[PDB]
Amino acid sequence: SGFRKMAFPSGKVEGCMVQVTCGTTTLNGLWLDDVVYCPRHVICTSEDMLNPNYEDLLIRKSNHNFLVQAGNVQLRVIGHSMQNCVLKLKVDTANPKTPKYKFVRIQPGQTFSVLACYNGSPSGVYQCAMRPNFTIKGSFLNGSCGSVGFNIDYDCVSFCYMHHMELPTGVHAGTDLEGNFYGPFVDRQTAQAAGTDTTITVNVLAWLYAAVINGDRWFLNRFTTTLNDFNLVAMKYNYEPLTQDHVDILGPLSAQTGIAVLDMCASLKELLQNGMNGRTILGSALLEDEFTPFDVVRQCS
Amino acid sequence: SGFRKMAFPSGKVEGCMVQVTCGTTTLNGLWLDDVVYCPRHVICTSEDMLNPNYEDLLIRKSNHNFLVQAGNVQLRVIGHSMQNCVLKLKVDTANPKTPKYKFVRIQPGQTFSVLACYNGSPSGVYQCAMRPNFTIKGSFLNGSCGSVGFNIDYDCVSFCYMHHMELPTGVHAGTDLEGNFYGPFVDRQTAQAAGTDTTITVNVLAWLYAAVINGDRWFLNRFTTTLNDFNLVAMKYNYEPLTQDHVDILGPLSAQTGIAVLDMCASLKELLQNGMNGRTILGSALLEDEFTPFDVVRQCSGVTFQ
Ligand SMILES: CC(=O)CCn1nc(Br)c(Br)n1
Ligand SMILES: [Cl-]
Ligand code: NA
Repeated sequence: SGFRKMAFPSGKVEGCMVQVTCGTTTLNGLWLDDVVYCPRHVICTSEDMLNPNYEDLLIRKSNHNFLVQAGNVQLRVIGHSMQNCVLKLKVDTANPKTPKYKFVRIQPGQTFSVLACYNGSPSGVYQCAMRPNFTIKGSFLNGSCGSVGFNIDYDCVSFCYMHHMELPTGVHAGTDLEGNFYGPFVDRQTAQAAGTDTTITVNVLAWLYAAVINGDRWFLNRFTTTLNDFNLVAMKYNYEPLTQDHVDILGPLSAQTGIAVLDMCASLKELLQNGMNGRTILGSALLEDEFTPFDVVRQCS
Repeated sequence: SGFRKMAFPSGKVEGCMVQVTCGTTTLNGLWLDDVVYCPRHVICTSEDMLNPNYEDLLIRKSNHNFLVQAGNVQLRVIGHSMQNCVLKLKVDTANPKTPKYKFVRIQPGQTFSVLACYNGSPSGVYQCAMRPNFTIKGSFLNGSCGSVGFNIDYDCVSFCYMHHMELPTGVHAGTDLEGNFYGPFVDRQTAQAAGTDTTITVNVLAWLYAAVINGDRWFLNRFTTTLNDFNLVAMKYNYEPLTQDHVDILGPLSAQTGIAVLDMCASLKELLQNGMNGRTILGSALLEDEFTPFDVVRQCSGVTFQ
């Protein structure tokens, strides 16, 4: 029993973190096989921030302009290329600690673990979710660029996020490991702003199912709802639309608990209307939206 | 910017987790140098657990009754003995992945990372506090016994917790790595209950400082207070007493933010007496008490553990 925001064990990623230095700029790189991946803005100078021409900046660099340090050891860079917003440095050593891995681009609502790193050394691990507005609510200080987000399903590490920047509201933006940004953001210091964020409805419902599995029923009610009436209500609270995909995804949790998905939607509608009236659900006084249906089944059962 | 509940990187501990089987019971062990540590209740049938005589039960086991697997390699157990509530299995090979480590016993209010494991395989990591009532609010399913809690200082892993049991309220009880229980619990299937818990005041204050550092300031006010006045309020709200050592420990955060501790206590007093009035602090509608002052400084300073 219990229910915690749980990260994946970080060891397989720890063995891949390196330091990348270019000029006066140092950030983190991810070393897999004989390639080190890092944000391409490592090659920017203080004059390049607003409108960098990365192709022009990169053609001026030699392999030996990139200093890559793995623990106490310099790696030799023997080649470089840019893919979208990530730099791929070929090095003359395959990482002996390379796990089974893949690169996966995730959708809003998906969760993943973040290994926060500074100067190529891991600092901490925490759990995040891709918000509907394509930002993440992380904990990142200067020097954290190049820290990565990942899942570990069955000893295979799926890398899904690399950290590039902090937006003025204090939330964070980055790319997949093919260097494509999540959301409308760009690696320039021109004014950009996240969209208004919304609550991840399918995740709140999953977490309510978690509460029932762990023995709490106080928030249920005798009512049901149509899917369309639910969405009409929930969007007035800045909740994401719930789709038939989401209803299908919640099938397993509905079968385990005996509570139909649209009945749980009626409970959520009432909670939005009433608040919690001094009670808690799984130890929270707010509705939690950073647990996916998959997360709940893996942690509970 | 940002503030998250954050665990230490778990890699150094993952390389120490093994699977320990005795009879029909499989659980987790911690493999350090040439010894595997695990809960002594691994040797009990469900009959035994009602009223175990552990010395008696262990007499009948040979080394070969202890099946230990490190990944896909079996380890050869060559000796066995108990220390308090932990079983120590001497094996024929030192763990080549043994980190620099120490066994430490933590105080209530202190935090640590838990590496939750099943069948010797790490499955998740999360951050816990030792509660005033000596339980932890963990997340554990059957098979998680022997999972461990730890902190990292430099390159040194300080092991402080080994999981033994779940209490009826769904919270968790365990030992230090020398087998001494945290709290008034015994490793036996008998009636046991968590005592009434209290809130860790110094940690709430730490978290309010974290909030201010992150720009969440609506709860600040013009007032200050005294230790004696505040502690009367804390007692009334089932908060732990604030001592002078607590105030000293928060000294750095007081100097950095410009909010004296008793200045911040006046904020906390008003929050206790009046609630949050529909507002949140660092995204929470509850007052969070599982970040220590050290946690807040570290996360707001980027300390690392390569
Ligand atoms: C010093 C910083 O703020 C980080 C460097 N950086 N360059 C770009 Br272009 C971006 Br986005 N971030
Ligand atoms: Cl996805
Ligand atoms: Na004040």
